[PDB]
Amino acid sequence: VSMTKTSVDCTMYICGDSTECSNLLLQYGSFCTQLNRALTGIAVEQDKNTQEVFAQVKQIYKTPPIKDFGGFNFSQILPDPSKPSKRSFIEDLLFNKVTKFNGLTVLPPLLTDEMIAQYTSALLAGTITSGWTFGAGAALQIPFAMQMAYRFNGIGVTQNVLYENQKLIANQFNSAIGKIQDSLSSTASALGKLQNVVNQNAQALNTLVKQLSSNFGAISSVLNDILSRLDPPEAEVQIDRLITGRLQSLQTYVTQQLIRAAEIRASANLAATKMSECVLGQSKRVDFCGKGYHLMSFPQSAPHGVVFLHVTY
Amino acid sequence: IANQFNSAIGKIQDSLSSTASALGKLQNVVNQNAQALNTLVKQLSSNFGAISSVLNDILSRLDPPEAEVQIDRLITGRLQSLQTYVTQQLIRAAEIRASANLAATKMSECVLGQSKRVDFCGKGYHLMSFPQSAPHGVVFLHVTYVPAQEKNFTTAPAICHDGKAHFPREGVFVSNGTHWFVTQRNFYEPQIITTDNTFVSGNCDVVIGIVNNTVYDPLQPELDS
Amino acid sequence: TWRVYSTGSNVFQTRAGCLIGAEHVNNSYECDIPIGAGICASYQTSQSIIAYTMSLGAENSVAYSNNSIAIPTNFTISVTTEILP
Repeated sequence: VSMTKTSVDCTMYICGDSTECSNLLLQYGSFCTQLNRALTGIAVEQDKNTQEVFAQVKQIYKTPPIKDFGGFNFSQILPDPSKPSKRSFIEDLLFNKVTKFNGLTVLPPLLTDEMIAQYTSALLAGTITSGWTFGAGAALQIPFAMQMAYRFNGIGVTQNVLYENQKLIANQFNSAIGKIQDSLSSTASALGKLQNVVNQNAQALNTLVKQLSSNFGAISSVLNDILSRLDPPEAEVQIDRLITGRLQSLQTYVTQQLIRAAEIRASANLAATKMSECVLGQSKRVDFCGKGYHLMSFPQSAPHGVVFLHVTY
Repeated sequence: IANQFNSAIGKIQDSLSSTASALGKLQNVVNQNAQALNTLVKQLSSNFGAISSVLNDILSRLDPPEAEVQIDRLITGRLQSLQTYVTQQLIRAAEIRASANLAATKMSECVLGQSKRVDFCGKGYHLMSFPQSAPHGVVFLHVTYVPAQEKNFTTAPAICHDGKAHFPREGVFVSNGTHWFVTQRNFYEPQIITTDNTFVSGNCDVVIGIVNNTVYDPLQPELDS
Repeated sequence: TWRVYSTGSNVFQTRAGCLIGAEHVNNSYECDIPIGAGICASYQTSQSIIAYTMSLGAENSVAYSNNSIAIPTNFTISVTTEILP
């Protein structure tokens, strides 16, 4: 869904605490007005991707204290009230697999991970207690045994198959939910899409620091080494080779991050469509909410992304 | 219905005349293209390490063996300004391409037909849509269907009459406390449970939560011929 | 240059930094100016700048039974807008 918000400074990165370097940077125009306007609009857009996906409904629904859903066990996706962090058993496994002074700052996100988990728990209590009615008006109380009688009719199956085989469907649902808990506790390569976002944002910042030790055709890389050796009619030439060599290193980082922000924007618009068509209703599109005949879906939280659990036929 | 539709169009005229920030998505495109052209002009007054920013000044004060150095600092500084302006405009042209393909999809599904996708052509059950013109954009008017008033009832999955289970064809079973009726899911219309609104299949042994009632047969006044 | 805010009785240590110039309240409203880490800011009530935690919406738990249903009885016709460049 989202990326890591960051912001770079032009004064401390180009000029390492030098007032003689800042006088030559003013002759280059307004290069750093554009570099700070570009990274600001990215960090605003990363807070907008979490609003169109998670904040689909604004009324917080709650689970009733007694569990009677016709034999279905939702104890793996409902949040645990005993833990201080309101997460489920699957959300605790997803948060354990995904793992300076030169003007580099990391701004914190607006929506906290605790507040994201309240958006996911409010939608899990809507598709169970109401189904599809809380996304197109007011919430209407429908029992869970009567919800699948309508969802089976959408794929061309009569209501005699569900009601005469209520024990067979409920046993196959609980065995398929618990199979993901045994799968996510063993293999860690299932979250490779969320790990590539962190690794690409880490190599883009490690390259920006290692380019400060380059000479770019000058005598040395330290700005204090040139001012304490050279006369200012000659020290201006060696400094000007370092300003141009470090300005092109900053323009590559902003340009490469503006294409990654457009790639993560298309993945947030796709995830916002699946939160409304697969979760808030039943979709007739093939290979959109899973392979086969789609019945219902359950959203889950994840670091810098979402995790869907489609139920098919 | 016709009185509720004519009052909804009149609320848009009062909302567009009073609120000045109703078209913030269209004014952001004009303001972003205005700041990009103003930055390209103001960077012509920079020196980039030369004597002066005016090309007519360095060409008149120095020799062509001497003025070749000062012109080179002005060409390289101004060539990176055009390379930056084209690169940022080529990314904004890709964002406006995805918004144009989204408006072409809603022109065919929401306007030219009726879409059953949830929260695509508006909030609620979509009925129709009307397009409107706008500077550098489109404005849609989605007419939807939202239920307002609710009422609690008592439901049941099926009924057993004489050893056979009766399932409904359309709708669900309701009860006002004493009798049982058949109504739809989106509107309340009580009907009599006859053999034309039921579906006999199996017995009433395996259905969990079944109740007992009677199913009226319309062949009983037929025998009085 | 300016150091006129360090008088005191106005600091509020958050996760992004301490907000000097706004007092802390215990209420929770729908905020308009985002600050960071759930904290927001607004100019409401002799007016000042308040700081609070962002609320996620109203609380509404629905009833649920094994033999209860809710059938609508009326309807409203609504017309919305949508702007796409």
